[PDB]
Amino acid sequence: SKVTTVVATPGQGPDRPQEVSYTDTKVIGNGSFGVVYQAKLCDSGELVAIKKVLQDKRFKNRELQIMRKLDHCNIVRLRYFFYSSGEKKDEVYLNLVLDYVPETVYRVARHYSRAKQTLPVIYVKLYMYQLFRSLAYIHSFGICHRDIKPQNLLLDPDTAVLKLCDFGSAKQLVRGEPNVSYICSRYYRAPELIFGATDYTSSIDVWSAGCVLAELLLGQPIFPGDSGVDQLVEIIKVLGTPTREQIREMNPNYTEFKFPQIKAHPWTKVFRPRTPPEAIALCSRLLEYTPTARLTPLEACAHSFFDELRDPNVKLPNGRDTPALFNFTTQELSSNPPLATILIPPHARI
Amino acid sequence: SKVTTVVATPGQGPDRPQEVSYTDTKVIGNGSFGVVYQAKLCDSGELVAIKKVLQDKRFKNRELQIMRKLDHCNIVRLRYFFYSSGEKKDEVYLNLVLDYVPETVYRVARHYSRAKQTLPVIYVKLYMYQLFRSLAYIHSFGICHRDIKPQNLLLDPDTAVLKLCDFGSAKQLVRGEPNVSYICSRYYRAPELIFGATDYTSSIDVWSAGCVLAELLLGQPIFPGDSGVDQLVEIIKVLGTPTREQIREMNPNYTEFKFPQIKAHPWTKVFRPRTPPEAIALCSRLLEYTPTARLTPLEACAHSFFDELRDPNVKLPNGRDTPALFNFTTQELSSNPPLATILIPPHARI
Ligand SMILES: COCCCNC(=O)c1nc(-c2ccc(S(=O)(=O)N3CCN(C)CC3)cc2)cnc1N
Ligand SMILES: COCCCNC(=O)c1nc(-c2ccc(S(=O)(=O)N3CCN(C)CC3)cc2)cnc1N
Repeated sequence: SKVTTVVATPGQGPDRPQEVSYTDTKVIGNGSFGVVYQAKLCDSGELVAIKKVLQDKRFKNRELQIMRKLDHCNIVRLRYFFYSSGEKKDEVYLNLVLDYVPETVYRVARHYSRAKQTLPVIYVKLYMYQLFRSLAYIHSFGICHRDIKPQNLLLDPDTAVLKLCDFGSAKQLVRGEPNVSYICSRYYRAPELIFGATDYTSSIDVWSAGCVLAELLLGQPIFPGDSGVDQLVEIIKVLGTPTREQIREMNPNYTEFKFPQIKAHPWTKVFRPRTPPEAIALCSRLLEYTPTARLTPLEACAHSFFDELRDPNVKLPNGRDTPALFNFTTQELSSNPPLATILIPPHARI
Repeated sequence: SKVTTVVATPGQGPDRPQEVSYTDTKVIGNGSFGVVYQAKLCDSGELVAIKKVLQDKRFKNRELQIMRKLDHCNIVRLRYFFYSSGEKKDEVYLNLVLDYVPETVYRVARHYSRAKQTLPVIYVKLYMYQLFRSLAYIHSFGICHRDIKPQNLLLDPDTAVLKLCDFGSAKQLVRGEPNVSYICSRYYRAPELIFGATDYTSSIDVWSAGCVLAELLLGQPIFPGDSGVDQLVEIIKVLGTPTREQIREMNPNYTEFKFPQIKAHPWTKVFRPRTPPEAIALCSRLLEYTPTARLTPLEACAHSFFDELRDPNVKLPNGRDTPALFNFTTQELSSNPPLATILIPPHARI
């Protein structure tokens, strides 16, 4: 087959380029970003994904700058990066060589939906916990993903490992600095975003994660609608009408606009009867109008819902051991170091 | 089988309630604020749609107040309205008895898309002209639809009559007064809305109409995306990067955030080679960054693209005559009375 050799800089460590050779190049994605390819490294045989984006000469790429700073088991690793000329002549392309993760939460949730089944609760705990770990990590550097949704949550079906991807919308949120409100995908957008707030915090990712949890429990999105107004009606139907105080906490320019007075629906009636109460309690605490009232990713990791993961006897349906879940760093725990008493169970240290 | 008799007030004219009897009640829609039913009038056999929404004593219904003021051949008519109940007591329901129009532009566009075909250009002219006439009409009263999309454009396949529906998002836009930016459905939202502008005009409906025209020509939406950012990238890919002046016209709180410098793409390369040049020129003039640079609905009606409709020999593929197209009122022409020289062809008014 066709072998491509490049002089690629490693993602982490010293800026010491290396000759990287790859083959079996197939397109696996095409979006607003650019093209995502799958390729096989000639040396190891290891599979990788290559994200190709057109680079302006104007400034450095924000996604690369973010990717270069990250190293977490629940985040797709930037292995290398290199420049090329691909489709258009006289223009540069930045190529991000990333870890290849075979499946998405989106496709898996879709399989179960189609078969009129729900994803077993063990997987809901494994996938959600791992998402909150990745969130605790990026948030500790002040970085907000801004596009949390099932399509951006990659899975290894054999190892039950989840890895966060797509750092195209990611930004370091600095207090007092304004940010675009038009980020985030329909169904997963926090009410502050729907209200066009430019002063939002990293708690927008928490709302999105909460929407993902409720969807895995229901078998469909919790807040659907093709307009902000329809989405808001669906939110109000569950959470009840937001107070004048709750509106101020999201966007204070929408306080004088009247809303339909709907009663605060009991969260227990939202989900099927078999739904564990700790799962319902977790949604309740993540899907809050007041951005500050939402659990943090690290607090979410420590929630009762994830206790089965901390059991020393927990195993995968395939018999294998659970992936890494307790290897927390000082950085990862920085928001609340005492939480490590809950997070790291006695059997963990080895 | 079941016959329902009500004392309904007629939509237009004197407040003279009448006994209205209807049967064969089936649900035809379930949306944001309630249910849409189809029913047969016992005393004509004529089909109607009944929109059932929960009413608050706090305020009069905005949709009802808008509906009562309207009478146009290209707008679904409010025949009657009455009050009743449907849920667990104390709750009052407003019922809007409307004209029943059998098909939607959405379903029809979908048929052609599935058959790998495009809707014949004669229908693109007939449907788009009629939409602009309905827009010229509502806009003449200062009323903005705010949710223009294929699902809200009803059709009679035999008569080629298009009728605008859904006045749930409709509002009278008063200059200086702020309005919610979270109205309008994904794909059809004007860039000012994506940028969270609360100072938008009725030209948002023109952008939406332009998106509908381009979609009927392409066989798919012109600006897709699940996020505002993705939609904006698709807009920039066609229109080129908006200038700081153009950004100011939309939302002057986003003039500081820098955009990807993409060249102004030629509109001719957007559509298939067969596409009429006047259709391309029309999209170009409707899909403009600067809200004031967009054609008005009445100016759009008078565009070269619609000339075939003004031909005295024009007929339907089924042999029938074209529906009413030239019966303009003083109200309808009020924005620019001289346009009637183009709009009313010599053969009309002989
Ligand atoms: C997925 O979202 C794209 C955003 C950036 N992509 C990634 O970070 C990334 N994506 C993938 C990835 C791309 C496509 C899929 S998929 O749609 O499930 N898919 C299964 C395998 N097929 C052969 C191709 C089709 C599954 C994973 C793999 N490694 C990555 N490193
Ligand atoms: C659909 O628009 C939503 C806004 C409220 N609806 C209306 O005002 C309204 N809708 C309809 C209408 C509703 C649904 C359809 S449909 O989905 O194409 N449909 C075709 C006939 N089927 C038997 C049922 C299914 C076709 C027309 C008719 N008259 C109306 N007056």
